[PDB]
Amino acid sequence: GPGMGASQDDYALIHKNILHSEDLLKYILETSVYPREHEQLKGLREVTEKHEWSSALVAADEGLFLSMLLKLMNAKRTIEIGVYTGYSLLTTALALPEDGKITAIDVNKSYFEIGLPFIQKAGVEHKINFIESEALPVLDQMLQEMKEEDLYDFAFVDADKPNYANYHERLVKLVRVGGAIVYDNTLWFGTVAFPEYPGLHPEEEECRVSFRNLNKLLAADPRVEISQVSIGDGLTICRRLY
Amino acid sequence: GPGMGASQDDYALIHKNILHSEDLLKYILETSVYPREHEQLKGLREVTEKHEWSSALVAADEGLFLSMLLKLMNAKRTIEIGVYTGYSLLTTALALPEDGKITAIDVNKSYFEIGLPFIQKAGVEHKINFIESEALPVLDQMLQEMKEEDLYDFAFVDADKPNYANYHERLVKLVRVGGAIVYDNTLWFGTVAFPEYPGLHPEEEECRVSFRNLNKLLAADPRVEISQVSIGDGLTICRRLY
Ligand SMILES: Nc1ncnc2c1ncn2[C@@H]1O[C@H](CSCC[C@H](N)C(=O)O)[C@@H](O)[C@H]1O
Ligand SMILES: Nc1ncnc2c1ncn2[C@@H]1O[C@H](CSCC[C@H](N)C(=O)O)[C@@H](O)[C@H]1O
Ligand SMILES: [Mg+2]
Ligand SMILES: [Mg+2]
Repeated sequence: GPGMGASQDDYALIHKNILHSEDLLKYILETSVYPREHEQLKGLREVTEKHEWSSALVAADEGLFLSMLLKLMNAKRTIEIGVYTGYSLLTTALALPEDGKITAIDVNKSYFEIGLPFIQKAGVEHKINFIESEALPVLDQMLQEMKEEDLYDFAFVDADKPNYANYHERLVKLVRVGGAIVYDNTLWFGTVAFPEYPGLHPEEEECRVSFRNLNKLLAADPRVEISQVSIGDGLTICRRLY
Repeated sequence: GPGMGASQDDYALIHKNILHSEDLLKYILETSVYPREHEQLKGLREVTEKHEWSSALVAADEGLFLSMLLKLMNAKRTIEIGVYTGYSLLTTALALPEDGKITAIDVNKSYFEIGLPFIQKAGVEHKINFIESEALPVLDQMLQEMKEEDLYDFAFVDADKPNYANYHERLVKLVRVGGAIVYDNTLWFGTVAFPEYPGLHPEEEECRVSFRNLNKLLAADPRVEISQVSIGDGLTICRRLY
């Protein structure tokens, strides 16, 4: 409608955690994450923590885990769907080798412009091709243009959660055999464990439903092998088998 | 501990979880783990769940994650410290290529023999060189014989938890540059988040203190990059930089 959309202040889940206690998550961040966090990632996180959609920001411990995965698999060409202010994007660009290439897709370039100065200061702007667009049309055009030699090593999916199953049908063809697709937020604040969950915002309830469907679909999908990981808000790593 | 020491019934922490919802952990297992668990892994887990040291068994969602890491990094030669009934060992042997090789070290061969029939029926016993011994003498001899061309790609450390920092000093020389060292249980039931934690068996208290010291050590160690991951009982992935 012409009015203002829902704000995260209208959401019921934003103060929820999947870990046992706030103290345990704080321990992980202070002990194992902040001492290992790039100065420009720390700056980007601190600005984003103030932003109207801060609850969408990828967790910082999850960021270091994505970095580790990219380095262990020697990824060099990646795609990111859902950029926001650029925390996972800057994480990825810092992790890739100097000639690494990232295709980054978001509908909102104004969000990306918040993180862009941090990306520039980190020296990794040259690795990023930012596409201001809804992701599905971009992915569908890639299916017509891209050749086998151009396939992606790694995909991070963190945009509009109800569309994940649709993204999957494209990305399992756009990531190479043996490549990885990582879907963020697949435990959705712990709500996926319940067939009914009271008092959610309609937009939060739509994601509870879509993630329960997606988690079943990925578990049954013979094109990939999976690992669901209780880090951050949950993520699911998919490895393409054929 | 399972190696030696007090019995499991003497411990306080065995039923505690790092996730705040038992429903959520069951959801992950029922949705994303059991449908993807090898038949022989299922049988080995079911017998081990009845064993007197069942609390030491690696979590099954953690197992799929270790498998994913091994495949994405194209591991071919690995070392395991702490075998118990062999769940992580079988997971690793199933993940590796057909000519992959595992060095498996445990003080108690009788535990390994509980799992061996499942490993044999899975057809991957041939990848495993089991060494019945304390781990520290084995690693010290390996530093005596190890050639650069034979460095391990991957190490899983899951044995006697107070010795991890000692294991680390050898493993950062026995794993290749860019190889991974994974330390299991680094969140120790969540107790690491507290400077004091009443109500623990003395062996459990010793691990709380040792993991608190280890987590600081790894976060400050310039020889590796790290990611601490809140899966299972917590684990820390280390990547050797030089
Ligand atoms: N259909 C769509 N196509 C592309 N981007 C979309 C989209 N729908 C929503 N988005 C974008 O997806 C982003 C999700 S938040 C992304 C978080 C970010 N990856 C981080 O590391 O913090 C938002 O910026 C939103 O604008
Ligand atoms: N000093 C030591 N050297 C080698 N093994 C040891 C050891 N101290 C204890 N252990 C062994 O380490 C094991 C820890 S439990 C290991 C769990 C196993 N990796 C799994 O996947 O389930 C026990 O079997 C114990 O016997
Ligand atoms: Mg997210
Ligand atoms: Mg363990």
